[PDB]
Amino acid sequence: IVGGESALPGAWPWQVSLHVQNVHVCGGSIITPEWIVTAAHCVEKPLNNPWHWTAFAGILRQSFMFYGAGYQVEKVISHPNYDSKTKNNDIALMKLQKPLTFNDLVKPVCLPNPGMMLQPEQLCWISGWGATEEKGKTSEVLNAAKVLLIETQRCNSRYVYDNLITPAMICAGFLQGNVDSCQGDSGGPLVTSKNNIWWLIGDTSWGSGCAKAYRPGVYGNVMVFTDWIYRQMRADG
Amino acid sequence: NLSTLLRLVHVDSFSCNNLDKSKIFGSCFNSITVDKFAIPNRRRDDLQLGSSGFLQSSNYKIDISSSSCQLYYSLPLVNVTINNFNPSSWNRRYGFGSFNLSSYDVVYSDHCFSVNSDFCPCADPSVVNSCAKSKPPSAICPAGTKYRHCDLDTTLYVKNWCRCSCLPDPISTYSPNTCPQKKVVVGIGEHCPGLGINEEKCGSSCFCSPDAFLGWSFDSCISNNRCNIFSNFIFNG
Amino acid sequence: KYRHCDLDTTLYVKNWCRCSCLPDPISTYSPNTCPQKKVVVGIGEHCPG
Repeated sequence: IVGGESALPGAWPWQVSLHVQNVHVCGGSIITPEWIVTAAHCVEKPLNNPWHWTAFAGILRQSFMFYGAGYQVEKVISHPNYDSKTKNNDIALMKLQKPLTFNDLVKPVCLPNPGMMLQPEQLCWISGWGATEEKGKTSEVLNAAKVLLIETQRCNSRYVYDNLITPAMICAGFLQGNVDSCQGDSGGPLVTSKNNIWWLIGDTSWGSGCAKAYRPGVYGNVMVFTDWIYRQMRADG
Repeated sequence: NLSTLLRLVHVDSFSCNNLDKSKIFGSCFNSITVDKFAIPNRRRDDLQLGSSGFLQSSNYKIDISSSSCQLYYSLPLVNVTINNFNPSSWNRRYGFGSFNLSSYDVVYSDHCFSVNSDFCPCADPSVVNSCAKSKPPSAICPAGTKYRHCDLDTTLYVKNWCRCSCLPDPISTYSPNTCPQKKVVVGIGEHCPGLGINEEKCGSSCFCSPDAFLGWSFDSCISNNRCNIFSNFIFNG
Repeated sequence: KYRHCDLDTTLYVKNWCRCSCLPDPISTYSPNTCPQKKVVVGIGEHCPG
């Protein structure tokens, strides 16, 4: 997050960080208290054995324990039609073995229903634990930023990406720069304000640096993959 | 003698602002500055007392807080010529000639830009060699001005991808902060520093293409076999 | 008597109609075109307007 500010302890209970080897790697959001939605590029073959993974939720500053007080990931399900070259279909699910009952500052986010009628220049918020300016370290405190959504036609310009954005992904951010996520902000809650309820419609997959001109942020469109998530949840139970 | 001046000239309209018209008879002044120029037929309505037009923003601005008189008059088309000279210095520095247009045509600017002394529409050819996609032409810029700002960056698999500034054009760019050419509005008694130059058609010595100059238009000035000319008279003291 | 002004054209035209000693009565362009003139107040009288 570049150009943002520290996120105050308000009500944003949809950010769970997945830690392996006692170090922060990536984060994501939750929709139901039985699964965790995250990226798929961090679950590659060298990142197998999901038993050695923990989940931290409702934790702003990442210092409250040491190899304990976490949720063990039971099973990880990745998208079958995943390509490592173009980085398409970057959506993965991780099921926890704990019930994770609802408490203070614990509330999931509902999935976007088909037919949201989203505006072209829609305002959204981004958050995550990444660098500060460029090639930095993991942020100790939780920060957030405000971005705008851009159309896919303008994002596919020859001077921006030269038609390298799949229809399953969208573009968001500012063309002038200074507002972008750096390395480490995998996933991240991308919600919007509509009907007094937030809707998760974004999922960070890749990007070309941060705070750079002509390099917007690329997010995953979970609306097309909603039926896949429903099928996986139906087949799991 | 104002009466003789109005009689010997084919006066079409004569008014004034912050000053009366016939009060000049018998009155004494310190100095009188006269600014005369032709009137385009299409943008004739942009000469009123207060208008957000392109003429008052890039060609000539009329002050409202000063006692100034306006005179729209006509001149026969016999034995008359129009001098189309560009008062820009940095434009002609890189090999700008003339518009080469027909007779009885005047040129008016719609977008005026301003640049600093350290500016060169030219890239260092040593860096452009390691470029494969969107490779702009380069040449040797004279000393005292930095070369074009271009950076080599990889998105997913493109190693030789060079992105420069001022894209696509300085008139409508995606990041005006990264391009040194900035929009400027002319003031009282100040000309336009220069017009927009397309850096993609520039570049031996850095010689930009004559068709790459944008930010101007041409229009005839023939009305009832006569040309209309506006004149502003400002009396100091 | 009504205010005497002169016009140029009519019937949906430019109609550059001109009036007398308008707008400023003090700093006017022609003081001999309208009856309102400046007169110095005498001895024992007030200003009539």
